[PDB]
Amino acid sequence: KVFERCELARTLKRLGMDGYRGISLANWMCLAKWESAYNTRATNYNAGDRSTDYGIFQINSRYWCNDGKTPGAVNACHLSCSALLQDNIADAVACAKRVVRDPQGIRAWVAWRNRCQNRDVRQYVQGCGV
Repeated sequence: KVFERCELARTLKRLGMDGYRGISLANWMCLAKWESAYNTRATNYNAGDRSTDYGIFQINSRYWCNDGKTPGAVNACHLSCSALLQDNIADAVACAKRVVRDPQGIRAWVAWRNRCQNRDVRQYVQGCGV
């Protein structure tokens, strides 16, 4: 599923993402936009370390989910990576929450640092009613 902007903003809000661990909804929207263009089916194989990034937040299989094919990987969200490819983003959100509970917080995603950190992200939630 490819979400439309405000649809996703409200979906994330209903799931408890607004201000989760101090992260605003606009920050989450900026992350999803640059990671997958709001596409729950997005996937990216990293030939270098044999890991794969899954879903709307492009969560990596080396540390966060299990796909059974990443060498020496762990599964911190304790989810099959398949759960990160569903149209319903509840599981993906639970995992994204797990990621940010760690030291780096939202900075875990290099994309957020590259295109969301110290940026004006107002536009992501404007007019969405969140």
